[PDB]
Amino acid sequence: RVAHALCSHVDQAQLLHALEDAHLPGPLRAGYYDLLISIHLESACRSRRSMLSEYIVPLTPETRAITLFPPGLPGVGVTTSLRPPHHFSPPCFVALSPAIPLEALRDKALRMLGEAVRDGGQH
Amino acid sequence: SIISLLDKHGRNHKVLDVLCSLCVCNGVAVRSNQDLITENLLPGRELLLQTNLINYVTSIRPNIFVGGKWYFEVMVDEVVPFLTAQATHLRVGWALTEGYSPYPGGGEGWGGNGVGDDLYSYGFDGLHLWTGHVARPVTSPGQHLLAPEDVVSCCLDLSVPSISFRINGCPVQGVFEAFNLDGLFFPVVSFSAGVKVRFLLGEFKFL
Amino acid sequence: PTHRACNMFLESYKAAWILTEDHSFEDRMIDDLSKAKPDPLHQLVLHFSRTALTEKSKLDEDYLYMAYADIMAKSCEVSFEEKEMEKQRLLYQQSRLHTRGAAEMVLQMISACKGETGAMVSSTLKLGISILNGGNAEVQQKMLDYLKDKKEVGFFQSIQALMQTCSVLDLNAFERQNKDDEFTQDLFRFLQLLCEGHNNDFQNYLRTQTGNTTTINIIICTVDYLLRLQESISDFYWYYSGKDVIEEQGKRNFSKAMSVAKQVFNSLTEYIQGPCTGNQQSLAHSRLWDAVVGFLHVFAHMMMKLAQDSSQIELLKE
Amino acid sequence: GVQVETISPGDGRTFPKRGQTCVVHYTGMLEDGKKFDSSRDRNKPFKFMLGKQEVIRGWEEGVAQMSVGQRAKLTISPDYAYGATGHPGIIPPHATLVFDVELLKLE
Amino acid sequence: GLLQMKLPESVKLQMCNLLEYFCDQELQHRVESLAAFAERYVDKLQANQRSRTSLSSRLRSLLETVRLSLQELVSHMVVRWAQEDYVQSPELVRAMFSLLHRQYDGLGELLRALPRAYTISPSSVEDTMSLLECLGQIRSLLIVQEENLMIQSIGNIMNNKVFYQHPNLMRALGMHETVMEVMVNVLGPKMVTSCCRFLCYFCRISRQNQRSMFDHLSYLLENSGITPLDVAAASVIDNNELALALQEQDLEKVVSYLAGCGLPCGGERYLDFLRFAVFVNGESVEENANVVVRLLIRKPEGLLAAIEEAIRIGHAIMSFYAALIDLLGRCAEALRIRAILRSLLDDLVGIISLPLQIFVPDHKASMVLFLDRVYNQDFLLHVLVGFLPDMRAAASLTEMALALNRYLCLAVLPLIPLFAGTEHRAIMVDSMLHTVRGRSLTKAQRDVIEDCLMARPSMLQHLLRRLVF
Repeated sequence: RVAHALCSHVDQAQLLHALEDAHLPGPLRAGYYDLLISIHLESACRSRRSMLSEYIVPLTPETRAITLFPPGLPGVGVTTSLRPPHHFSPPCFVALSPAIPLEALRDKALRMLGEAVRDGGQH
Repeated sequence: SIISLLDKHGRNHKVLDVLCSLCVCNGVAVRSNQDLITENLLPGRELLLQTNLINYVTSIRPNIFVGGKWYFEVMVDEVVPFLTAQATHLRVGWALTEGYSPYPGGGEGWGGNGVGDDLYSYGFDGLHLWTGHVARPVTSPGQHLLAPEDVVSCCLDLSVPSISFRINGCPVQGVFEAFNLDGLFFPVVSFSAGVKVRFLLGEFKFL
Repeated sequence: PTHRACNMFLESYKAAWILTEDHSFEDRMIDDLSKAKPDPLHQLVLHFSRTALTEKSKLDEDYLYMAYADIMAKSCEVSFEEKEMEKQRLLYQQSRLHTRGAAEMVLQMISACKGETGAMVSSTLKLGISILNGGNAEVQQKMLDYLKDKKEVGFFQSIQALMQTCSVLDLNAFERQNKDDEFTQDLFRFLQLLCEGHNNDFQNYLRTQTGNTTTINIIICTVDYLLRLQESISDFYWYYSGKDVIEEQGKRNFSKAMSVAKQVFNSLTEYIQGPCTGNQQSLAHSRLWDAVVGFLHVFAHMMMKLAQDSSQIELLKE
Repeated sequence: GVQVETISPGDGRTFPKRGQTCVVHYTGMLEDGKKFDSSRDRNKPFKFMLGKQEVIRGWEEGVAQMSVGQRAKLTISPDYAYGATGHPGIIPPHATLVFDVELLKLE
Repeated sequence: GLLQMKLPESVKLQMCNLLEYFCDQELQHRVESLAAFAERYVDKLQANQRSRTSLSSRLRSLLETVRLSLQELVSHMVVRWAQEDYVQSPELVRAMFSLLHRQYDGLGELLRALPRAYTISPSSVEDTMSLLECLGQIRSLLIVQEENLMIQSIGNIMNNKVFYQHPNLMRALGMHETVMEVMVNVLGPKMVTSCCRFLCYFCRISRQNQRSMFDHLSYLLENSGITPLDVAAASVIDNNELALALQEQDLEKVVSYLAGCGLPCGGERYLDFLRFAVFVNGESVEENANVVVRLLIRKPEGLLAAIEEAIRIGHAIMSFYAALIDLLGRCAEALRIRAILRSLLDDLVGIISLPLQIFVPDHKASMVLFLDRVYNQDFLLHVLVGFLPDMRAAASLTEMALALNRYLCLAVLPLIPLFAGTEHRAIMVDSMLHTVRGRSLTKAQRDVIEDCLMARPSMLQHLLRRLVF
């Protein structure tokens, strides 16, 4: 409920624009990012650490035939285990867990990665 | 009392380190006091520095500064009001070279045109004006905003600054009066976004 | 039962049939930490040492550390010359850590253990065993130097309160158990390892702790442990002697207590084994002779009680 | 009390009615004129049933004034909004709200 | 490439963390393939199960495969980090070698990983997942309005049917330890009590959990100095096997709590625990009971006056002296000290107080059991006076009417001159008329046939004359 307040007050999109430029000074950026996590991502993840740690699994049909080995790769989308979905209602200032863009955002950050790598390797 | 201390001391970063220290314990936190920090801060706006964003603003002028009565025409070829988060800028008004030096990179409370005491301006809903970027809401005779239609037009009497904007042949009521004639006056048309405007001058319409 | 059972399959699979052989990896891992001024393994070592130096009053279980202590734990004329080459292969396995100054840190953690009886402490002690075995005096002297340069005080206290407590088979426990002492064994074997190679300077320093303003005689206390364990032995006699035959689990467990106690006696043997005349003075002031009597007693009768059966002598041997 | 004012006139006919899920863009600013919200910030339109009392009372009154395609500036009184309580962490107590609403479609 | 590229350290941290996600996923997928291997294996097992070992060799073919450039470049690059630097930032390094260890023994890492892994039925998944989310709520509360959300969790978890359906999961979750940590944290607030009754009911369901919390109970008792005690007894009573295992120190702390209380209800609760601490499912064990009995007298150091002043009417200290009798009653070389109970007949005439008695049921329920465990047919004729409350039996047709069904047990208990016996036997024939809960009344019929076995006989044949009516 506090975080929503901040969404009122710092604006996700503003930070999304803050993802881009190098011209943005270092630490301040670090704040905008950490806050971007903080305002949103942090809780889902907070729980998720433990949840993913739990390693509990069901007996859905995939799970009984998930298999594994080549005669090796990690980030497969099968797996499942369990782990609850994180809910996020958007901060709608009208009468918990604030929303953020999903795939858009990963695309952004991944774009930042590529931007990080293509010049970071050149150093 | 601590936030109030910060307000007593203006911009001291230390106090803030104090605050974040208040927020959180060894790992746990008192959520309530923090929410009090926010209600005492975030609604209060003014103590902590705060931020947002605009879109780039760009004024346009005819080459000639004025120092008799003059008249000019500004057809609105295009408006794209809501592209990007900002409502599109497109203020129009008179100005002079000392109290208005529009540098796009910020200055003044969130904009560029209409901000100067030396500048005089018009636009948007309810027509009216902006001086000091103050939105005095003098209602139009009827009405409309700025869309790719109106032949907005302006006049200024010599000596007396009896500016009054006109919405496509409909004057926007009584407007400006009594101002310094410190340096030559000139016409202005600020804009934002994907926008076009035509001058029926050299082609007159409404005089 | 279907899925109810499946968990039972998990846990069944977990058991010994999957507690696999592949444990050669550690050593090549240890070399991998020491390929390459300072070495990466050494960086690990100074890491943990840093982990140790900090105050926590109690201590972090830090699974990571016990784990690496386990990793480093992995280091083990036919009866002589082959024993020699193996002995020196072990000396390399021990020296390899010895370069790290590991002992320091281990001793440090152990000093930090204070009144703890944590599992990680076992990992440490076992690590100490991993390094000190074979009577590595050099390790003992560099340790000792760290014991005098730092004059830690609390290390010996750490051993002392532990030793003051540790664990004992007692009696009632069994009585209830019808229907860790091993740690002690291991601990005092560790202590024996402090003294092997007969460094009497170190043994006396354990006797009197001269660098520190404080003074402690550890060995007095281990004697005392021997006392109490002996008294366990004794009550084990005064119970079991009336029943002649002993069951099974009490037998093997009590036997394991005899491994412990034996180890204690051994540790003492190392304590005195050199020409330490002053330690012998300490034992002149020691209550040790009763400590001998009672074993003499309980064994003087119990060995006869175990002589009743040949099934019983696999214990009597002990 | 409430003083909502129209900005861009719409069809001028189909005002929101009972039960309709209004689809609108907007932004929220204070009497100060400082922003505290914007539908454009999320880019996504905001949708609300009318008469559901899910909104501040002034939004319930003023938006009903709006026509389809219309833009409108809302000068809702605090008494019709979060009011004396204020909005915890957001809107200070006794603050008139100022909105730049733009209805897209009644639903 | 990126990882291969040198950068300064502080990135190294994040990067290795990014990698930890990978290794973690590998461990996950591994658990999972293990589970598919399970479900694939169980089939032929059930075949041989209904057929009522040689096949096992085939699984060997897939068993070794389970063990394991990817992990290698990770280890190596870690080494490169550690090589060219003398890095500091212990935290960084800690992660480093954490990862590295995660690389070098994924076998054992798998092993420590297993316990928390657990299969679940596909039908039940929904409720489980929600429970996980609520559990994640409580874990959100791990770090702390205070007084309500937690209770929301509590109620929400009680609502779940999974809590019965998969006890092993609930043990696996370790959540008990969590919530208990919350409790401690509070104890360093009203909501606490329902939460505690939660953890209690949680403990109730199974021995493979009752063990677990049993391990916590001293720690719980340090806390019980301030009702956690309920949780303790719930953790002890059902299983004798660890009831044997209980420390003396639990108990010394329990009696330690019995100190300035007598200047009470907390004291009668301390008694209630130790009442539950021994008697267990069957006969109280000679083990625990002896160690209890050694210390019982030590902390107290005309009590019948306190008893009867109480019967006549505050209501706290009276039920301390009333519970204490049952406490001494349920407990029992042992023939040496078991006689000392009777010295410290310590009650004796207090038995006869039970006759005066007719709040109330605690008093009969304590003293009758005190009497049956330590104590002469004529002396029974002296006892003939529980018959008072048999006179009170018809009054039901109040704090009394419903009380008869537990008095239905208390009448049956003392199976272990003459015309007076015709009379109290005729009270029992009135209980036969009550027969003319209800299976406990059949046990009262057993008390009747036992009254025939027990035993001038002819006056019993007169009570059997009214009974012939």
